[PDB]
Amino acid sequence: QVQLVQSGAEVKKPGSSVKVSCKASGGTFSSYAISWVRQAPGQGLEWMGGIIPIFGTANYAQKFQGRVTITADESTSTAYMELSSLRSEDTAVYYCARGQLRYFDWPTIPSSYYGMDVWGQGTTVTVSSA
Amino acid sequence: DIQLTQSPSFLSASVGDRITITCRASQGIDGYLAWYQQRPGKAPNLLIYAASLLQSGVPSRFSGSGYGTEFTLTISSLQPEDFATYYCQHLDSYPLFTFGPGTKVDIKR
Amino acid sequence: SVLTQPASVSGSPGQSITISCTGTSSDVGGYNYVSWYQQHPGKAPKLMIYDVSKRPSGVSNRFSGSKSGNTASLTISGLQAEDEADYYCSSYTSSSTWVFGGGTKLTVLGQP
Amino acid sequence: RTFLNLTKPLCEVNSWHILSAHILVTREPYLSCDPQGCRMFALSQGPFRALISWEMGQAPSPYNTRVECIGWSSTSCHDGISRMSICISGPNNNASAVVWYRGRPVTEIPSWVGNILRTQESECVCHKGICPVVMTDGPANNKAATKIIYFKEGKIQKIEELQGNAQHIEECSCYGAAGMIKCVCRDNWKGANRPIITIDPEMMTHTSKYLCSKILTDTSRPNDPTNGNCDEPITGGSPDPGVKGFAFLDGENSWLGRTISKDSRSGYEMLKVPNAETDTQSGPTSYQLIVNNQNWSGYSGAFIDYWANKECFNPCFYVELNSMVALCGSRERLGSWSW
Amino acid sequence: EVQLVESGGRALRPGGSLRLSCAASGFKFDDYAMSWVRQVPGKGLEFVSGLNWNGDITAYTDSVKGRFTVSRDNAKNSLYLHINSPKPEDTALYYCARTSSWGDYTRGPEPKITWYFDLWGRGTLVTVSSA
Ligand SMILES: *[C@@H]1O[C@H](CO)[C@@H](O[C@@H]2O[C@H](CO)[C@@H](O)[C@H](O)[C@H]2NC(C)=O)[C@H](O)[C@H]1NC(C)=O
Ligand SMILES: [Ca+2]
Repeated sequence: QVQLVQSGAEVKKPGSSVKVSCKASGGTFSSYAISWVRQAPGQGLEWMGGIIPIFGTANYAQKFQGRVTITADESTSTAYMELSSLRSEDTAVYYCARGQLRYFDWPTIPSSYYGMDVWGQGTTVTVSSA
Repeated sequence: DIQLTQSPSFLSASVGDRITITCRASQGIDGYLAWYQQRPGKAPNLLIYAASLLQSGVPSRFSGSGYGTEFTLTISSLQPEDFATYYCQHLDSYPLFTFGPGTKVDIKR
Repeated sequence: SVLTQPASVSGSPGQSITISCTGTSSDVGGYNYVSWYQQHPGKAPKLMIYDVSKRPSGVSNRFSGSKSGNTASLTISGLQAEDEADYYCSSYTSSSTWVFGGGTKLTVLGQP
Repeated sequence: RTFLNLTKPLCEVNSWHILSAHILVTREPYLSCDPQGCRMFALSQGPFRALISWEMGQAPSPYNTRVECIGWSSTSCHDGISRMSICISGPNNNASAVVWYRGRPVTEIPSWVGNILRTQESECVCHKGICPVVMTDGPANNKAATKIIYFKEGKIQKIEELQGNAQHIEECSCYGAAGMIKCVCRDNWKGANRPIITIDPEMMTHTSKYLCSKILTDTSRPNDPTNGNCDEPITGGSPDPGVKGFAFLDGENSWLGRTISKDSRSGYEMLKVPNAETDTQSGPTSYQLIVNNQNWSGYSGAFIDYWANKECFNPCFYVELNSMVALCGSRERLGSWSW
Repeated sequence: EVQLVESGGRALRPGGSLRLSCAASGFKFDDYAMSWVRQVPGKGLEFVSGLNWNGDITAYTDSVKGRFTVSRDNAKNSLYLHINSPKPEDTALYYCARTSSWGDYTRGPEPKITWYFDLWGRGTLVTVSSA
């Protein structure tokens, strides 16, 4: 019933790499697109990345290109989300969301509207030197 | 919750005579019924299944009929090997595969 | 490009409040792929409205959506009890990316 | 007028399109083509189950309908001059198949194992009068005897036993192209990947194998394996043993339709997996969400209007839900405008 | 030819554990269901448990639902029935029966388990007494 469970809070040193997990209720990513969103404390949300494992297509936001990596493991139906070169401004809450893929075609605009109809409880990440 | 009572409980008949046995159920079970023969001190062997289909190896003197609550089995000609007990089994009774109480036939006195 | 929301809106119970979200033409105007989310403090965001003007499983009828040009409008008719939350507008862009609005704080008083 | 000849090829299709005094209890409905267009066939309860066929769109009412034959399992198609229908009637252990040709019975076929005789429950294909029909008798969760019966003018020309590597064959869907018929259907006993049967009415023969695509198209099924095999079946999934489906195979022009859920008959999607005939490492391209995961689905079948005024055949499909949807599109490509 | 051999059956005391083994020869082991049917030395046969070829579907009767284990090992071509928590009502002769199906054509998702027995065995005795 929980659909997605991520992990829990974590504190990391600056300059390191952070890895967060998203596991579905069922051990199968049939046609679901898994997105990863970030929310700063008390400001708002920020779309960060998305993955479609059936076609194996990974898309990232303009700001986070070259820093965020999203991978999928269909053996355990686990989505791994990784940041490298962590900075002090990386403290936020990261959520994994799921959506239903509608169409996919390379010539036209791919990765059809799948929305954010299912979310998770969230994972708090805090960057500090102590 | 389907009953299964078969009659007669005991019957004495001579060799090579018309012998028939009736198995009855509380409600209609379609053709989901089978008949089993067990000789004194022997493992039971299937005679007919689906209430009309004979087994590959069984002799052709065993006949079955019936569709609904009443099923009849008839032995064309009794034989020395035909003195045994008979059971009627229901098929669509997951997981309580009901067997018949048992009919025994012996040599007439 | 980031979509813009007014700032923060509020009103008395029994009134209808409209939240507007405007952006560019390549993300909002071109496609009818604008969604609306509501978030409470300490709670994960919930998909309030999907597909511009469609409602998910449940959702009170008071939430309505409309579109005009590059503007997406969410209307709440008769703000009843506890709709005070952070409301966000989201759009789908031509580059297969999702854009989130700045956010609007809808606050409801409890006593004069 | 003239017997149908499978000469026009099967050109590429990109995106599917919407095509679909009271109603009766209609179950197991499929679609069949004819020179007048396309009709919908369904089994109705009125112990006296009967097929009723009606025009596209119109609701089933006792004014524009016609009965083909009496039974609970059936198939039907057309050969260009006449319509051939097959029904199965009688008790379960003594089932008999009656064949109708131009509205009167012409042939009776008895059972050979005596355990529920069944047919493809879809349309058949007719080529120069030869109309193959696949029948099966025996256990539905074990080895069963599958035969192929070739009809012409309501009469038998050849009954031949199943060949190839197929292990269980029930409820098949057949489509004709370039003179060869391909039939795809359900492995109800062991496999989770659909078998395919190639029928050649020129040499009057058939062959059977499996689908080499790694994208399984049965419910239930496990997660898609890395190397889909087309010689030995792939076993797994619970609790559903299988569901009837279909698959169009023209090399690069291939389409596979399957339920969204891997365990339940909920939703329906399609994939254009290139070279579904032979490729074992093949992966899907064009996705199209036909039925969302929320509502229920059912038996899905394939039909082609061979009598179209085109240089192609323009395949089409139907998916059940209850109601059903009949869909097929053109070279127009997928986008936000498609549903 | 077709042959089923039973072993491991013996009299035992309440609260014990017993294992009954069945070996099949002369036919395709993995293409048939297998079940156990018991019979007290005075009355007729009674079904207890059974399973299909891969073990996905297993059947236990009402009286042995919580104390019977049924497994098959196709690599060794064997059938095993484990009886735990016995009662004085479980004194009978057990038969290992090869089980097939008839009329299992179901359109819905739920499989129909209609079973009938064709091949039987010699059986093993299981007596439960407080002595
Ligand atoms: C299955 O039904 C057919 C009839 O549809 C049965 O065939 C008839 O059998 C009777 C005697 O049982 C004969 O007098 C008739 O001449 C037969 N008719 C034909 C056309 O062959 C057949 O016996 C039935 N089979 C079973 C197992 O019940
Ligand atoms: Ca299967």
